[PDB]
Amino acid sequence: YEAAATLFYTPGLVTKRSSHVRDSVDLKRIMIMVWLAVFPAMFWGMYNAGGQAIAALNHLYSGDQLAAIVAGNWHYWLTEMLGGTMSSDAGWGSKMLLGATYFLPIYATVFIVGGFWEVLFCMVRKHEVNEGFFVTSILFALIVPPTLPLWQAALGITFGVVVAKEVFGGTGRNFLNPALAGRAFLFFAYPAQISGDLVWTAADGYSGATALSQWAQGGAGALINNATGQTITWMDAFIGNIPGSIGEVSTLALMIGAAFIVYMGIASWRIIGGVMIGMILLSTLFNVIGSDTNAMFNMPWHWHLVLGGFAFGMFFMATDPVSASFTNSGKWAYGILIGVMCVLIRVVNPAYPEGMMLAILFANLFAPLFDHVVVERNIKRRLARYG
Amino acid sequence: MEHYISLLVKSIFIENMALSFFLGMCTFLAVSKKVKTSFGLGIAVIVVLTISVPVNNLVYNLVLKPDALVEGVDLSFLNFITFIGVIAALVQILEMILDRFFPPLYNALGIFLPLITVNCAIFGGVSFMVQRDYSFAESVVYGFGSGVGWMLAIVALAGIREKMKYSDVPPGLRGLGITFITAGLMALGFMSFSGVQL
Amino acid sequence: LKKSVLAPVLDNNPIALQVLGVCSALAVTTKLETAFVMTLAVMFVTALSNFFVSLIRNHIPNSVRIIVQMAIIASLVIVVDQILKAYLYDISKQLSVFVGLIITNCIVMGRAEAFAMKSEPIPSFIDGIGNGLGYGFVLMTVGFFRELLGSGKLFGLEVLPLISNGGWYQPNGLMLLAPSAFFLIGFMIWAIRTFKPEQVEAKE
Amino acid sequence: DSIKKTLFVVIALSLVCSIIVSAAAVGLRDKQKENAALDKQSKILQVAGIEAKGSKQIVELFNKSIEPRLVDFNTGDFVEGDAANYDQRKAAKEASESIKLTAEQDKAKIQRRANVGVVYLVKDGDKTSKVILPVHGNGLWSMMYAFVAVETDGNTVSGLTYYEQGETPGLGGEVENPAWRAQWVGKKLFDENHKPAIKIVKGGAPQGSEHGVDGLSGATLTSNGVQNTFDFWLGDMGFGPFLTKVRDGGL
Amino acid sequence: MSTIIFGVVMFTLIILALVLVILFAKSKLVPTGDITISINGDPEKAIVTQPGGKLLTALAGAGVFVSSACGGGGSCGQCRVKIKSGGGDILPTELDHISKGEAREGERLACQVAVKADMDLELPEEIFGVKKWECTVISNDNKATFIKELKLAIPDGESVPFRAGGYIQIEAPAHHVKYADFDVPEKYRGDWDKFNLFRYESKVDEPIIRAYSMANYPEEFGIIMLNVRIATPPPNNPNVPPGQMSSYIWSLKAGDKCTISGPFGEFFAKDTDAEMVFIGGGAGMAPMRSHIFDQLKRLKSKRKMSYWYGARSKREMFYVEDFDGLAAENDNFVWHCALSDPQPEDNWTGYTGFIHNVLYENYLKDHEAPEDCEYYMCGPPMMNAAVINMLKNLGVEEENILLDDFGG
Amino acid sequence: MITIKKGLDLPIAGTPSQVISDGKAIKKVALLGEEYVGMRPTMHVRVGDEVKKAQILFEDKKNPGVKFTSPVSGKVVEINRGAKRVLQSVVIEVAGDDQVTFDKFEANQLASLNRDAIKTQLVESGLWTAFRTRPFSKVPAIDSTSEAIFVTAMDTNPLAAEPTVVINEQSEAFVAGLDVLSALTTGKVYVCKKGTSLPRSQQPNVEEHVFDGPHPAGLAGTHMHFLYPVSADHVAWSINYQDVIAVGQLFLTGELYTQRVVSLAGPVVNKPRLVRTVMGASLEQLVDSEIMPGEVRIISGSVLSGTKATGPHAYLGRYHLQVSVLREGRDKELFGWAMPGKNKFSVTRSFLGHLFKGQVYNMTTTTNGSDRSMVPIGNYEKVMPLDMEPTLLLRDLCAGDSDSAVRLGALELDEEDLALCTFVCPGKYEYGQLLRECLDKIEKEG
Ligand SMILES: Cc1cc2nc3c(=O)[nH]c(=O)nc-3n(C[C@H](O)[C@H](O)[C@H](O)COP(=O)(O)OP(=O)(O)OC[C@H]3O[C@@H](n4cnc5c(N)ncnc54)[C@H](O)[C@@H]3O)c2cc1C
Ligand SMILES: CCCCCCCCCCCCO[C@@H]1O[C@H](CO)[C@@H](O[C@H]2O[C@H](CO)[C@@H](O)[C@H](O)[C@H]2O)[C@H](O)[C@H]1O
Ligand SMILES: Cc1cc2nc3c(=O)[nH]c(=O)nc-3n(C[C@H](O)[C@H](O)[C@H](O)CO)c2cc1C
Ligand code: FES
Ligand code: FES
Ligand SMILES: [Ca+2]
Repeated sequence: YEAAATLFYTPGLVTKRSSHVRDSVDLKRIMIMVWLAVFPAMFWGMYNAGGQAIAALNHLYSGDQLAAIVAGNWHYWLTEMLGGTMSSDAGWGSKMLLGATYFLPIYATVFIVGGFWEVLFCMVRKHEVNEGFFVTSILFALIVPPTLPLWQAALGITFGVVVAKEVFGGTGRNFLNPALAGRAFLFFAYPAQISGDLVWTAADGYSGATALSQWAQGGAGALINNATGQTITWMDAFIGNIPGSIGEVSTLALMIGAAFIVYMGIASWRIIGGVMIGMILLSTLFNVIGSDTNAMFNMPWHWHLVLGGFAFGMFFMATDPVSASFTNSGKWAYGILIGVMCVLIRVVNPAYPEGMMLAILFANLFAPLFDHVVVERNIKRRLARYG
Repeated sequence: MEHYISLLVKSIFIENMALSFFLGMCTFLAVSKKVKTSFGLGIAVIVVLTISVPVNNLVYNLVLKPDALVEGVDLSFLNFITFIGVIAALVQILEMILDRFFPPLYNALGIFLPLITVNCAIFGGVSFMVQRDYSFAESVVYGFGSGVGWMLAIVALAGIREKMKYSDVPPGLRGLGITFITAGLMALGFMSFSGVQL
Repeated sequence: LKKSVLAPVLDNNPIALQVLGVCSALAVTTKLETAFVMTLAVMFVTALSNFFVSLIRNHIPNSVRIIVQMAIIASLVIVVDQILKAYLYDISKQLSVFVGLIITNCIVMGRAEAFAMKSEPIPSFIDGIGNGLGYGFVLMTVGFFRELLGSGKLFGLEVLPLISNGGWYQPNGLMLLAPSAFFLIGFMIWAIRTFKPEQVEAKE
Repeated sequence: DSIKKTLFVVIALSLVCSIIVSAAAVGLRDKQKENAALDKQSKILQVAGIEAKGSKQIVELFNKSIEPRLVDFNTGDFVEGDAANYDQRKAAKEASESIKLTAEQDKAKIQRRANVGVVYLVKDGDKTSKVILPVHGNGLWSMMYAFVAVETDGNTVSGLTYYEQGETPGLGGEVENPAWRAQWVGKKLFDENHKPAIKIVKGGAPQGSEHGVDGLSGATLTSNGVQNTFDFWLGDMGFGPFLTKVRDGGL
Repeated sequence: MSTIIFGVVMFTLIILALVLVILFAKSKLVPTGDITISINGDPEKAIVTQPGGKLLTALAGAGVFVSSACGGGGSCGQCRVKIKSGGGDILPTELDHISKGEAREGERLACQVAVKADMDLELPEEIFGVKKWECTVISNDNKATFIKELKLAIPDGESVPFRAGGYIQIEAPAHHVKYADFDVPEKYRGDWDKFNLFRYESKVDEPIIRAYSMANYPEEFGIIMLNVRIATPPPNNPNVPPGQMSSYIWSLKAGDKCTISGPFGEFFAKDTDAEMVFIGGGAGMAPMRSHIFDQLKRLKSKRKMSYWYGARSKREMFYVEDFDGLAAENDNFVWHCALSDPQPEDNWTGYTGFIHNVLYENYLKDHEAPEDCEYYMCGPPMMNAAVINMLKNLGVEEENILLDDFGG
Repeated sequence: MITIKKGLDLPIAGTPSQVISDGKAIKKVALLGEEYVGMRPTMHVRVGDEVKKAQILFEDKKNPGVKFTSPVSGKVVEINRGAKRVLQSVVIEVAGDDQVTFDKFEANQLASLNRDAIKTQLVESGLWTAFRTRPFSKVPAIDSTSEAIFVTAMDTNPLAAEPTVVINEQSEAFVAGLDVLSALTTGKVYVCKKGTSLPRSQQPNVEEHVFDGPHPAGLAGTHMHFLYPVSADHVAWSINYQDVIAVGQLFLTGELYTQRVVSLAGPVVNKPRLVRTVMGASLEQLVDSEIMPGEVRIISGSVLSGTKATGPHAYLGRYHLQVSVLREGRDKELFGWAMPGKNKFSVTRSFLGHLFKGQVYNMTTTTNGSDRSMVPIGNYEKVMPLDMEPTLLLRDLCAGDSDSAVRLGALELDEEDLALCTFVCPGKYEYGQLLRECLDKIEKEG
């Protein structure tokens, strides 16, 4: 219990040397502020998962077929037992229940396994357990589909934490994104539970495409919700009434949560603006050249923003301080490369419906080169005695 | 111009000589501690590959192609020895030309030339060329692009390894193990261009 | 005697310590059959090349030494290739480029330069055999792990029944891809340098 | 005068090594050719339904039961040539004996079609009971090659097999699954109006349908490739006129 | 059979074309002119040799040999060459031994510099007179339990000019050795037989080279004096090959001769009015005796001096009468000893215990300024480390501590 | 006018009132042996031996000729030595008024003096130790000459004094010191000041430059960066304004000037103000009956870069012109890291304290948080006006890398220049110590 008592209490220490007064900020407050910022997205994601599942279930089955389906899945009969209802007229509470029955087991598994690995490493190397794993665990739990198996979540958090982060030294001593590295482990290794048509609506027997997969097949006319029967307007993808990953769907809630940590100085408005610039430039160029066979060549810049996991990655995952560039001039190039590669993998890569994590991994590989270019340009000034 | 740009971009990004094809991983993983040395070695590799691939294309199409010399003869079993001989001889002659005629460029990039006298990347480039039956211009462009991709990859690895002066690596993983894991993560990142059929 | 044979397996390993030899190790370890054939070919070629360079170690002209050594190595590799395409046609189709890349493999040339030029014939055959033994230790371990966890088979024989043919196992996809070999060799180096701390590299 | 020594040594070494190399490479040439051919022979035997094992039995049964022939894709009439040695891929590559396809004709993204194709007439006795048509089209990660066995009537299918697919082992490489391949036995290529009618149904095919087979699950981008392969090769630029001649009579 | 002939002809002709183009590019694109190396820039003698080769090899061919233990490869790093113009690039293999200072003085390591062009370097003036000698063994009596004193006599009665603390390279041909050859007096043959060291044996079949430090100040003439320790195999791993050169020097008796080469060294005292403290033990008594005797008899110095020795028992210490005479003739000199495990027979009335503890407790503890003195140190590694740590804790600078490491 | 835009003006309670009032009587002085960089002393005094004013107390081994002289006359009562016999202080009971006197000149001929004569007089009197050299912040050799001397006529430290208040008291001594410095320097003299008016020297050699902005600007490092960039080849000296007044009084009267005007201020000082004192005065005797009851920390210098004055180091430094007293905080808080900070200062905007402008904070000596690895959210760039990449240089200092830090600009920095980067670090690093480590290694590998 004393090990957790390090979290509840301040350390109660004094300074030893030159700077006798210290700033009020620490790493704990930064990590908990980034952890609290994704709560609106988490809650709307649970709500949307429940609502999409209920809609798809009521579209397929009716009457006596519904009962045999809700008595077959523990999510459904546990909602019915706790108090909700799986009928077509369920309120906002019966949908958040069904979304929590999907999200909370994944979050629990991810947290437990990642914390086990982190405590193991910190014990073996005689350190203190660190925050900043809260962020990794919540982001990994929020960037996966609702129908992911728990053993795959365990394997993925193990890979993301041990290999990408803990092997290199811990928090602040790695060069890559742990959450995206774990998610990339599960996408290339077991790629049928994280792709296709049957993994994004947690309904039993429902096959339905997303929206960056309906756009690639037939354009903006092909954006129709089969479960309900109506078109996916722009305000649907912006607000978030679209199927997809758990906590990515609501661009409005992501903006509401990211404006705070951008105001506070924790996230980088330079990287965010760079991502936006790269996306707008490349999407406008594609719209200018245009194509006949490829329907993604005409997706505007404001459709790229609300579809897929672009906003989530731009706000919370592309602003990682350790993986990004350490120079103000390099952060712009980092963001521009992220946006450019995202749009490129979206449009001209046929096998992946999006590339918002492959882009970030590429930019993680190439950020130290931008820092090197800028610092080598800075050294030439100092040799000329003007800096 | 539409067909030669495609080959350049493909050889640079879609099929990277180092991270996609795994050619030259010994010097890649050994000589990549400093961005300076990695840049020099990448430039040397670019030059040698660009000079080597088209000459082997000429020799193949002139002598070693089936039925090229006389009708009914096939000398394709001399491919390996002819390629390795041409590569080694070109590397040595380039070393001597740089050492005598141009001392500055020799002190710049010739220092790395004894390493890539017989490297797997250049032999694999020539082998892929004889497999894909490129013309002379296609061979020039493919060699240039492959060298540029190899240089980009090794410079990125050197930049990462220089950023990792702040890390705290376990003792058993210090050096070679962590370099292997780093190159693995770099390949995981470079897997972005998998589906692009350019 | 025997210790000169078995030193490269653990004490001075090619892929683990003398970085020479990573290219084919990253590639031909998807299947244990190809890993075994590559092991045998590398052992044979290294041993024979060391033997011949030792036989003619005195009369090699220093000016064109590389040409005179590459002649022998490339002739041995060419003969090996022409024998593989006749009697093992399936393995060569999966080994296509790395059969010819044995010439530029670094083990074969490093053992010919550092050892064969300054040693007798009989010890040079033994040096080649030992370095091939270490090479094959690495290849076989990585290939066992990759083919077991990535396809559920060992040497083509079903072990863990895949879910596609009425089984309980769902194979990994990374064990058939690029990064997995890097991670496996890195963790193998970690395990090796845990038991033998004399190989641990210095902080500087 | 040190040049004499290096010249003599290099010449002796080159003579020995080159004699060995040229004696080895030329001796095993026919063995290599046989080993190359037997793979395709065994694949065709498997597609045709004949059971064989071992090189000797494979060769014997192939020379017994299978008779390759050439066909002109334009008119569907047999052409004279050595079908056992025809190389259709190099033929399609070469510009003299291949035609280029326009983007509206190139349904399967092959971009080049050879003039003369090869077909393997299965026969027991003098009568021919089957025909094996090689078809191919682009998938998502590579070009996929096939062997479709069409019966004598020219409509029914007796089996399919992809020997060269190269797609992800568990999403779209399920074209090599025995269940999916057995789904093909009994389907009818053409409808009553002599038009292509093979359909890859996304979501599973109606139980007992004659024209439709199930798609791959998680792979609609390599089920599209299969459907386009069959649409093109059963069309006017493929085995259309040949299958028409087969249906009319005189196989 | 037709293809075999074409294969043979084409292989031969391709190999000929490649070899001949390499020879043509090598003959024309390499000058291969003769270079003249200015041994010393101003003296007119110079070495004319083909450009191919190495600097140390050309110097050894011309007779000038540096005190290197490498023979190629830069193992230890004793060689020091100062070039003004020559080998331009400073190699990373020597950058380990050279700091930022000599990089501005222009020095390099000899094994790393390759002769490719005319160079002019400034060898140290003292290197000219390093003439090697071969001298007869006079006496080889055992002066300690594991240490034996060796003496050789120079022809012409010219004791080679060398400062106190230098060392010679002594080298020998192949030989077969057993511990039944040399004489061992009973006092130490006691423990010798107690641990039956005669079970050991060795056989060297190649020439060998080792270095040893002289125990005679310059004024003593005609004789070369040194103390050599036997390299008895460590009890941890006994079956290993025993000390080859040590066992050979031990097997040596009167009448035979060996080669003594080079009056060079590095462990020479600095000359100020700073108090000296000589900390030596084990086999390292020889350079300490050299230093003390030089400073006392040759220079007639009056600076306050001290000598602290270490030994396991009384039978191991020596030159006692000489040091008593020195301390009696000069009052400024005062020396002490310390025994780890003294014996009952000796009736010891002296300090006992580790020498660092003894020195610190007795002498420097009450000292008004322990950092003013300068300390000379030579002996076993444990003694070295212990006294180094004691002096550092006391606060003595690293500048004052001149350390000589036997085999390190 | 050079305007510094990136910096931080710490709001801390207890700003002094710029009125000079006499100080409490001091009976002990000292020379702190551990503030002189790279010094190893040779003592010329014994405990219980009477001394004079400007009498040598010890000398340098690494810098032959530099003499450290006594501030006042009396008796040496303590020579404190810490761990490894390192010198801590030489305490002198104040008694008598005897002194060593030197040659005195007129106001006219101060500029026409000999450089070597000025050098020897300063060395003998002990004022040579008022100079420091960038790089390495060491006392200049008695043989070397510099082409740029930086006089610091401004003070922007937290709770610092007003240089104009002092210089308006002895304009004559300031002008005399500036003339002496213009006679001593080979190239030039740079008097760095704020917009307010100061006395001016009539020499074409002395140039006045005006700086403006928050406080990285009062430090001589910013002045050197913006007016005369230093490196291994170009070395510049730095002296403050009170030491220039001392130099002027020395060359005008013939007797060392040891009086100082320091600012005693802090959150726990009952009445902050400027108080007169003597060089090296005892802080515990200076600040008794003047602090609030409880547990406090007495600092010699500012809160950014000072010395904790406890025991043997409880005396005024040679380069410190203020005393700072503030309470020590050691309370463990329930969720104090998660409380919205109405009374918490940060350069980040994650607390509510930034919403209230013009607020002052009663700051304790607590380190808010615990030691953790560096996560660069961008706080170092907000407080570094120099032309460097802060995060990369600080990581090069952390990683123990000397060559890269020197390439990135370590040779321009002092421990005072990284005090704000230490201040605003989330990982609670201390970069002055790492900078001194790298600079020591660079001094050695020379
Ligand atoms: C500058 C200098 C000055 C010196 N001055 C003196 C001097 O004045 N007096 C003096 O007595 N010595 C002196 N020495 C030491 C001496 O020259 C040698 O260090 C050594 O004692 C004799 O050389 P050697 O041929 O026996 O070495 P080696 O034969 O290489 O070493 C002999 C010892 O090493 C052990 N050994 C070697 N290899 C192994 C192994 N693999 N495993 C286990 N044990 C092993 C042997 O068991 C034996 O005990 C000096 C050394 C140097 C460098
Ligand atoms: C708040 C963050 C920053 C905001 C920044 C705003 C920058 C906006 C950049 C505008 C660039 C051009 O603006 C964009 O032009 C493209 C192509 O020209 C238009 O595109 C339109 O025409 C093209 C061409 O027929 C069609 O393929 C496309 O489907 C259609 O939308 C977009 O509708 C418009 O959004
Ligand atoms: C704005 C901000 C964004 C972060 N984003 C991520 C992320 O996307 N994935 C992750 O694993 N950790 C993230 N972290 C936590 C931390 O940066 C991460 O552990 C570092 O990459 C070092 O491991 C973030 C931290 C902050 C302050
Ligand atoms: S295999 Fe050794 S370098 Fe490519
Ligand atoms: S001894 Fe190794 S270099 Fe001279
Ligand atoms: Ca292709």
